Amino acid sequence: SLYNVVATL
Amino acid sequence: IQRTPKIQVYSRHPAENGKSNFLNCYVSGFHPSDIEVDLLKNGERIEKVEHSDLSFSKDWSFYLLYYTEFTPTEKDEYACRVNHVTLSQPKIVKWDRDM
Amino acid sequence: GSHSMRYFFTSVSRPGRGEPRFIAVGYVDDTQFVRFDSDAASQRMEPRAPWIEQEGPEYWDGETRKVKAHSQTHRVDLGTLRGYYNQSEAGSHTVQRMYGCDVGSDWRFLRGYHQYAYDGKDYIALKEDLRSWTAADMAAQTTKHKWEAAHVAEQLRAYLEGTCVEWLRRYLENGKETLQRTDAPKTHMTHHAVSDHEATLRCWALSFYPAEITLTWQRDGEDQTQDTELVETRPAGDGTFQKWAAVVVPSGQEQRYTCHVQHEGLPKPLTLRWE
Repeated sequence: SLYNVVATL
Repeated sequence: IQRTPKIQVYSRHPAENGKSNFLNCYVSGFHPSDIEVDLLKNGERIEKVEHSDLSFSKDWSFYLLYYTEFTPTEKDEYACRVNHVTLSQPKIVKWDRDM
Repeated sequence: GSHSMRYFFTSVSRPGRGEPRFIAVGYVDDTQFVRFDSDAASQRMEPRAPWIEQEGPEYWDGETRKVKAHSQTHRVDLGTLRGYYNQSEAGSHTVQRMYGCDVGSDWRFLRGYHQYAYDGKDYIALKEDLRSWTAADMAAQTTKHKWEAAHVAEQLRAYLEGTCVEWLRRYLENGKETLQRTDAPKTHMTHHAVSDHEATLRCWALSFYPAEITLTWQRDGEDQTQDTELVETRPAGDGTFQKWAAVVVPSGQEQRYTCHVQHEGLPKPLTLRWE
């Protein structure tokens, strides 16, 4: 299962 | 950065004339991911070729497996043709039953 | 008996027209189980292993939603990095991301990972303590400062030590018939005369799983690397792997050479010698 939140660089 | 592809051409199972098998072309260690890979039968490109989903190794270089169903003979010749930004011209690797 | 779950993401910008090509794949140890390809017709996360097909609709809808949010983050990233590196808008560039967790032999969390690359080189990575970041250059340093202020590490740590491990264990159970089975390499040796006085012995290891393996040649009981050649481990295409190592020897002296095979699937390493 994939992570829920993705922060931008 | 750019990295040139390593290439291996081989069959999934021990080669034996007349018996159905799978011809593989494994390309790895390259970057960027765009690459052109063709499996050849007596100099001509084979149409029913598939490939694995793009993945990469610890050092970020890419790898892909191209493959097709085939039945080897004593005459027919097989090879893998690869072209990449790092190559001046397409690279041809002939299939060797013993490798 | 350790295991891992890993997700790999690749986004390539296409300046001539449209959005980046995005490809995501998920793996449990050396087994791919899901994928997403922005060029595919489904526009959904798709199964690549029988045992994941057990998951219901809510699973697939959720993974699809999340993987699409991942692709948009990468799309934005490609733009951000282009600026940081002050690069032209006409060239194609690549962002890669990989993350996941490992469980030890005790089946408990062992370690987590979360790293990023731009044009095939390390950009920023979460350190093993899962609290600090390794930034490779000054572009990555700005990202690092932003992630520290937003406390991104804390968020990832929670996932890697919890959710990640919980699902890895769930998958390991659901696909235990294959995922918890080791396939010992099937081995044999071939002989090829290269001249009137020399021959090549090739030691084969076929159909094994997992991929990790070691093939070594010894001559009269001692390791030999000269006159040898070992190919990189390669996928057979049916989920297993192959590898071979060869040595050139004086014809008639084949008996002095032995091939040694170490693999998780072998209670004791195997030793092969020419007939």
